[PDB]
Amino acid sequence: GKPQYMVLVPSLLHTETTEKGCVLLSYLNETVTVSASLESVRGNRSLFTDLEAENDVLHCVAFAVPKSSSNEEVMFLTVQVKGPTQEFKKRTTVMVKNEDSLVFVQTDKSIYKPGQTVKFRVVSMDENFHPLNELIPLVYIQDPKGNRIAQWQSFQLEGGLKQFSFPLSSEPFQGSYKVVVQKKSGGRTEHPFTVEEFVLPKFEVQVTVPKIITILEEEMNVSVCGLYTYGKPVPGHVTVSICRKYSDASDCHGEDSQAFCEKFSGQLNSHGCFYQQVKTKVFQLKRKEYEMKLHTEAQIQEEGTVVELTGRQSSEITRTITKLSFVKVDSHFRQGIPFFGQVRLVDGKGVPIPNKVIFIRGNEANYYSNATTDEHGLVQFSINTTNVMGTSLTVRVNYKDRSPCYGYQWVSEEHEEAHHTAYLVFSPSKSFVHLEPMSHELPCGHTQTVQAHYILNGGTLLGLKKLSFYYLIMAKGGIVRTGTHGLLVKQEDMKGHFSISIPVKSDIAPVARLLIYAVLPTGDVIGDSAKYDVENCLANKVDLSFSPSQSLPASHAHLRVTAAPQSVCALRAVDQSVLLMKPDAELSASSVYNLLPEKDLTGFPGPLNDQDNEDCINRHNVYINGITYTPVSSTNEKDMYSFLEDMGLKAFTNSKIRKPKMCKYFPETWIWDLVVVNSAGVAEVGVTVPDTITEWKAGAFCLSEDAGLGISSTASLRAFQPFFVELTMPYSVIRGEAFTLKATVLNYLPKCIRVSVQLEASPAFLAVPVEKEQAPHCICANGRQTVSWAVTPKSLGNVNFTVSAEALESQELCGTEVPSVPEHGRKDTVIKPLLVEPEGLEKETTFNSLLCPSGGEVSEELSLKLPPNVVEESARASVSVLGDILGSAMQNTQNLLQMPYGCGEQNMVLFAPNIYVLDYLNETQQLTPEIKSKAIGYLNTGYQRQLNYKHYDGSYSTFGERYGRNQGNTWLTAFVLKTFAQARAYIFIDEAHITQALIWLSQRQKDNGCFRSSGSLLNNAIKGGVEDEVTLSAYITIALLEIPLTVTHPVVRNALFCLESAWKTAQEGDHGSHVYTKALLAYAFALAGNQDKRKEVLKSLNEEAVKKDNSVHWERPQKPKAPVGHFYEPQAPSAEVEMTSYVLLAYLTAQPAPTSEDLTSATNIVKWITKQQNAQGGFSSTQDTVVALHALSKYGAATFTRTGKAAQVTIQSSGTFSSKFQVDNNNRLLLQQVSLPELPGEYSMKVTGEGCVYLQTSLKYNILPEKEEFPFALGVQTLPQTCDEPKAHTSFQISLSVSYTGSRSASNMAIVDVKMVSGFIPLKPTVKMLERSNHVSRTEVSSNHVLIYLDKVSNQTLSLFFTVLQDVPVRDLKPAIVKVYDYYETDEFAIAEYNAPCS
Repeated sequence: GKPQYMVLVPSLLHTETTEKGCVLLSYLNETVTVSASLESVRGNRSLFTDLEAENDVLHCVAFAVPKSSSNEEVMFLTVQVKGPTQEFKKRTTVMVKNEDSLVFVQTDKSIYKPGQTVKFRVVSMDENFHPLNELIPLVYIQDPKGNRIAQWQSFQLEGGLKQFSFPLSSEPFQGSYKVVVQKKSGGRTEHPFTVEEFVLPKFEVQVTVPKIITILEEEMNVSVCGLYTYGKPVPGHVTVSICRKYSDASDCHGEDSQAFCEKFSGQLNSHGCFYQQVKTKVFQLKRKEYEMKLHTEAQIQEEGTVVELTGRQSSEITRTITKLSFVKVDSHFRQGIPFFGQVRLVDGKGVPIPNKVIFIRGNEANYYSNATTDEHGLVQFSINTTNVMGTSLTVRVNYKDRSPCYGYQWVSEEHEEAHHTAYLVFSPSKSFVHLEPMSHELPCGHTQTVQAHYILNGGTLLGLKKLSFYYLIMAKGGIVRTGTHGLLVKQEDMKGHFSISIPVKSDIAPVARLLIYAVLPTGDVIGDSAKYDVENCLANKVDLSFSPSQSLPASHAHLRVTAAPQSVCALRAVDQSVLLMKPDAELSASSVYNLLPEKDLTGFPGPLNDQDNEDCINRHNVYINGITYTPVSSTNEKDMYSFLEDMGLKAFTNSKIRKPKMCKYFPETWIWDLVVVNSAGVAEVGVTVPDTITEWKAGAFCLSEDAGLGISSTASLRAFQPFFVELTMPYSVIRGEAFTLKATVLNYLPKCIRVSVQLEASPAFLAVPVEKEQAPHCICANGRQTVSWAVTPKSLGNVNFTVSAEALESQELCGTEVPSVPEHGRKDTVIKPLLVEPEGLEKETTFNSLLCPSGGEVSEELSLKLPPNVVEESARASVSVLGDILGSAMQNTQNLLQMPYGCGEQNMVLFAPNIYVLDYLNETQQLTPEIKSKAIGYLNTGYQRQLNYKHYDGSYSTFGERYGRNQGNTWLTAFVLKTFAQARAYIFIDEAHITQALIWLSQRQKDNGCFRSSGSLLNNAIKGGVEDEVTLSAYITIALLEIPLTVTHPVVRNALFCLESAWKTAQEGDHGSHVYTKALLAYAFALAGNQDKRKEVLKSLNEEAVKKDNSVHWERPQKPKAPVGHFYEPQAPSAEVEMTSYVLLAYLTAQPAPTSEDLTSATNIVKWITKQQNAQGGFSSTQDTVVALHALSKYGAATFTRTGKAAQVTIQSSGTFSSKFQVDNNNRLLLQQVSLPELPGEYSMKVTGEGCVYLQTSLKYNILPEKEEFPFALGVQTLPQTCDEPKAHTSFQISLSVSYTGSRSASNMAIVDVKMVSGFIPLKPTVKMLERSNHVSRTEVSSNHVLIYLDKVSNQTLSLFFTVLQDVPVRDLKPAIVKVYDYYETDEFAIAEYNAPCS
């Protein structure tokens, strides 16, 4: 044997990965050494790899290349085989690249409810699937518009796992969200996931159909079952339509536009609902047909006759039938060793046809046999190989070209025969080794040997007594296992058995590309390469377990989880509905192998390895010297170099080895935890959700530091209740009216039982059953029993009615079997709250008063007047004690008030006070991290739904691009930017918004004209004069100055000119009449440090104020006096709370320090603003409330007192019962509220101690006057005026004609508050009809309250209409009320009444 080296290196060298390799010396008798130098292109980074050699045996080697700066480097590789006999070297190019960590993701479901929160696990690991601890630089969530909702800074996921809570908002816009995680090495990974309010379908079709159909067939089996919510179909009469479509159906746009077809109808009664056998003789066609369609019209009779016309287009023609497919054909045939062809016969639908005799096209060597199919439609066969160049293979099943009219299309009516042509391997020594491939996927763990066939043909002349033979397995881009096996031959050896065994483990990639080879003393090397598929197995075999079939209320459910010792598991508990929605993301189990980039090495991927052209020995292309001129032109062979190339790695050979020739339902997510295996497993208690009807599918994966990844199974933990029933009660109800309670129990157990129902009476209501008997009724398996009560409420407020139901034990009645004890759950008790509203609308008044004992005693007397229209027992006098001034608003920021926050401004009052209160807590350093976390959550919610108001230009209008308004309003942009100023310090409000909104409203500027407005100013009433270009300019300056920004910035530099010039001109212009402008100017001067003009503004504002009980109160210039005869009503003014709050805040904002005189004036302003502040934290005027609450926040910032520990509150009624309270430092923020039921003013509280105490006093009472004075007009009617038709009881149109009388009151944006008569859910689509009509933008409805967002009033009357639906027959006596009022000042209200049309 002449000297010859051989070394294999995987041409996917990864930076951090230790590149395992192999070396070998073949027939050199002198001991030498080898060196592998890795020189770098465009520079010099040489990684030498020098090591020993063995004359006949190989050995493994591993090395790790340095972290290359370049992303993907195509760097030269040279191996220096140092030998005293001869020196051997070879240069080549290999491709190295930085190996980014594998980061798969979660968020269990890709589709959400609006009001839910995201759970968001992220996991990282390297090529080996054990997790790695890396600092991830960037993770963020993206909306359809590309805006960044949230963001997390550089974190380190310990153990390869770290969760991320993230909430959503009430109405997030729904195109599509996506999760993008950016790795530390550039490339980012994505995960789509959407949110939407899906559908509430009352019943759906579930039909099985032949999704594809034979060209020559008669019958189709079609079953039609309509399941409504759970699988108790209770269906009616269906009329199913099978409409076929011919070729170019409806394309002939003349005399016809339809496709001929036929329809059916049928009855449905039980689980076996409707089984429609479908004849097919007049069906689509045997010629000129494209694709039929399947549409079903399910309809029920005993209930609502709504028809669900469903389109299930799962229907495709299959003109080609009985297709033959190659499932295992040996792609490269060998002359001497037969290759084993294995074909598959199968019907066009997909089922194999057993026992079918086929005919094999042996295109060469004439293999013509009448083989037959197996039970699986399988045929196996071999062909003897003594041939020349190449053999072709084909099947024979039909031979036919039938009667069909046109042969223009490809062969369709017959079976498209399967063709294949194998190519001959380049055998330089007339010899080779063949390896038998495998078709079925290789099982892990269980070892499986593969047979090898060899031939020598006398090539191994020198080789004797030892035929060393080697195998190499390539997976995941690298060599995994090496090994050898011997042969004992001194002959020329033909076909034989050379079985080798490979232990299949999880370490192998999903693809298992396996090569074998044998070195010959002649210098050549023979071998083979085979591919395998491996079932996805992971190094961890996890277990998930429960106590299944548990009761629905049974909280206790132990989750035993066993995995690799001391690993970290990611529990994922969710219902089956989510799995039904969509196949999970790789199931988190299956295609995690697919996640690995470049999983299979097809061979030198990338054009950069175009170095194989080295010799081009085909320069002697002259024809072979012979009698016949036969030139060698093409060699469609596969050399051993080509085989090793197809393996995908560089091969280095001393001798010739290359060929010389060249040139749906409800999600309700569940348990989401991170448990740790206690070296043997872990049990986990899991509280089952009181949502019985769904099946819970549990899956989880675990990861250990040394062990790989894991997956167990998909456990289920189904819960079923035999006596479960759903109550049917109105959401709201009238105290005067009474209703008919209805309750039906649903049996879900096969046991034939008899449940007994019983109601639990309370002193708040009386209940009388509609039936006289009280015995349990005969309700057998899968039956429902309807029971009812005549219920009249007595006490107002919230009442949580409860009803218990259970089957009485050991009672022998109707059922032949009476198993009254099915399971642990027998007593079925459910609770549903009920709202009892008294007669008439509630008037809300506030009598809060700030009293400071200041080391002494203070007292106050409460007076309560009841107007004669007050209904009986409507008064609810609640008094709360708050140490802090802004306490109530601290507790209930979200439900701050009525006004459910539809447009931009109200969303911003939902948003900003959270910022201001949190800043106040940060200043006072009692941050109390749990309330801070609550503030974070609600504030991050509030940042969402502002994007609903962002259009492309960057302006946040009241409605934005939504509903087709390409309008930009500068005021709201300024407000939202002012809020986002301090918002960014907490929740990372994306810089893109503050930069783009700053680019806008700044390009919109004229030199001395300072930010001219395009959108209309709101509530012109607050500003009696025109006052344009002054109010809004002054406001926008302070808004964009609140963000960190000084006079040096160009916009304010050009702006302050306008403010000073405007103040100088107004100094000589109109005498006063611009107090709002002056207050804005006062605050602007306070911000800019222009005290030398600020104090001059303040001195004028002092006289322009109105003083009352040592509490200075600025007053509205036009002096509106709408209220008459009511001292309660003066809590409305919306303009008097700005100029006062603005001058307060300007007083407070002293750049050096708030001076003592400033605090003295602040006390006098705070007294009035607190006495004007509505309870429940309301302070009716809304954006007005934002500004005033920020003013109070800045007041409390400078008016802090940590020494106010001792304080005693002794509130005493003038009658019998008194109450006591204490507010120290830690209770300064804790709300202390009690109920004080007494209609008259019989209350007098005494406060002692140290410091200041805020006493909040409010009460609500119900009245209903008529024919009063209203600046609006409320013309509500019904359809009909009086109902006579029975169908008019359920649904009826309601007229909403609203007009506006006094345009000088300048009320612009107003809403109508529409309440239902105790039993009506309004039709959402009939109200959704409104928005296309002008002056009606958004019409959300919630909890019997229909709200219409009237954009702007008019002298003309605007009529609105919609339709409601009756659910509970609640008709004794109540004329329900409807309200209308303006957003930005609440004193204009035109309460009138519309009665139920049938009562």
